Amino acid sequence: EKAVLEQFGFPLTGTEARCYTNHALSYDQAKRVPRWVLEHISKSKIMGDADRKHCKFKPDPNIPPTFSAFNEDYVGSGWSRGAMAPAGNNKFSSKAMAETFYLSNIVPQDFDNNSGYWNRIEMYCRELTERFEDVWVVSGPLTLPQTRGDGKKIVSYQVIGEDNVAVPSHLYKVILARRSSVSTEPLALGAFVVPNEAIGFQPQLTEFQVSLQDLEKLSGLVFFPHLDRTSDIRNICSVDTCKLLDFQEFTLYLSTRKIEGLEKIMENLKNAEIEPDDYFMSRYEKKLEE
Amino acid sequence: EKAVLEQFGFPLTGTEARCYTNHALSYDQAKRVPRWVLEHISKSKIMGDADRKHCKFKPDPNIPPTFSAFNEDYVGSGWSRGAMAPAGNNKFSSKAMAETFYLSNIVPQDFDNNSGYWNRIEMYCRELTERFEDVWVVSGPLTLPQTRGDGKKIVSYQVIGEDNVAVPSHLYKVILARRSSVSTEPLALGAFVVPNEAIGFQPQLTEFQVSLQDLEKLSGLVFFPHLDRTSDIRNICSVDTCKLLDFQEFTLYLSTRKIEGARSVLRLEKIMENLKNAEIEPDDYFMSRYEKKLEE
DNA sequence: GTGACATCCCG
DNA sequence: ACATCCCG
Ligand SMILES: [Mg+2]
Ligand SMILES: [Mg+2]
Repeated sequence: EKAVLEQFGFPLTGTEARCYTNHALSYDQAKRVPRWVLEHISKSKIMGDADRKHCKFKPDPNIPPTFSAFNEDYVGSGWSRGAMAPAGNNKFSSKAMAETFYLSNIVPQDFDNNSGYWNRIEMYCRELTERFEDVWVVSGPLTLPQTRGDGKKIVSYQVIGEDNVAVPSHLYKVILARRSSVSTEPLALGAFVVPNEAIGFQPQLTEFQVSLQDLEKLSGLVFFPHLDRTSDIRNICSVDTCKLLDFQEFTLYLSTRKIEGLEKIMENLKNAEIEPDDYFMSRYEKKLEE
Repeated sequence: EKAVLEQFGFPLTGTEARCYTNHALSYDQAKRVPRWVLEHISKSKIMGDADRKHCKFKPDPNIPPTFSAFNEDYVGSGWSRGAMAPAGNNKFSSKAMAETFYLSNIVPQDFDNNSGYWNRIEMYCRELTERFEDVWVVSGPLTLPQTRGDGKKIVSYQVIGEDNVAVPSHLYKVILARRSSVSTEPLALGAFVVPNEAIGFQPQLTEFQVSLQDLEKLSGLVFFPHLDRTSDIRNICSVDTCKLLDFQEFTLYLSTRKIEGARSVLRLEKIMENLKNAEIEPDDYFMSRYEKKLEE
């Protein structure tokens, strides 16, 4: 019965997973963006001598150029290029970091968001490695509806470039953290949904928190399926802080990262009512005397 | 490496092929609709004892109810439950028809478009069976962008129901036909995208025709991968008519049908009043079903 | 909640 | 566009 139906094959969705040195993903050929991107983080992965300024954005060679995004779509569009698996999670491997610049990892993102609030969540994930031995993170874009005047719910999103790359309304991140491979403690988990726009330091990460069941219904995905849900799972914002770097800390940490790449860093640093920490002063003198 | 990544598995998109008796589809768990639906038509298949009335729409059992559409999402939505694998194409099997009524084969479709223009395409699909041995149809939904005045391109589609089933702006349909298992005539292929609006009889099917490559880029799909593009493939609107039923033929057909259904003299007496009020010439075939029903 | 089975309407 | 420079 089916040999006749399947004579000329079935339409190909391009849905199959694609693993890389340190991240996997499913690609949406219609939207020219990922559907989901999964990564693993540890204290050792965020340490290394891999440099982001050395990488470059470019289409995933493993993606058929037909349904591939291109830098020509992003540049000048008013939207930035936001990796769903940060380069900063692949300090250990310059290769893994390079694969996170394949445009199959990137979506159109608000500049202030990509560098601001969203960035600070990526930071909060790498922080979880100081308290957890293993941290799994799934990220992806979303195009959610908006009820308006007539009460009709309308999904409305922009598409940029000659290839009409979908610009998402919100971004999501599902953080799964395990204390250790030998601990009896339950797993920490929390879903979050951020709007693709500038967000200040006033809103807390907990405000953008959603339930996993809801994020699955909206994204149409089932996250971490092997994970037993009747088993004991805990809220990551209850076990942990769900605390992002406030303006002071956040501005302090950036300066810590800039000195490695001089006299202007300190000048703008103090102007913003910041007291250079000893951890920053130490790194300052070392780089100052080099 | 992967061992560490996959430790709890990857997220499930639910896009794996789902084969049924006489059709296959890839479901969209987010949009609550199929991405593509692949059916096969033949002379024998459009002929059988299968009757629509016996069937009803219902959520597809194979789909997780979390990502399933429901009749409650459609009823009162202002939209109809339009099937992508038609029931009229599965009249030979009592089960293959019933499976088309799974909401995984359905999209929210304009009432007029579904029983009007879209219908004539599905009729013309079943009409290709006369001129062709085998026919392969791949129909599905679309949410195409629209350019504003300032230059932004925007995808703006509607969502309905508690479960938020997406309402496509357009529907597409790829036709692929073979003359006979015996013959050798190169295959006939055509691709068409139809707005989800009410369409008159004024437009003809060649107007809504787009390239397969174009349809593939817009949909994000590659249709019939095995089919060699280098091979001799024929524009089905050159080897065949690509002719739908005009108003007269179409109005004649429905009138012919509504007779047996009608259960009074007024209705039957009005059916013909519509043809002569619409300037249609009743044919002898209809004069029989009319005069026979008149006796009764 | 849906299988079957009646009833009715429209394009 | 491509090299050199600057944003959050
Ligand atoms: Mg980024
Ligand atoms: Mg229909």
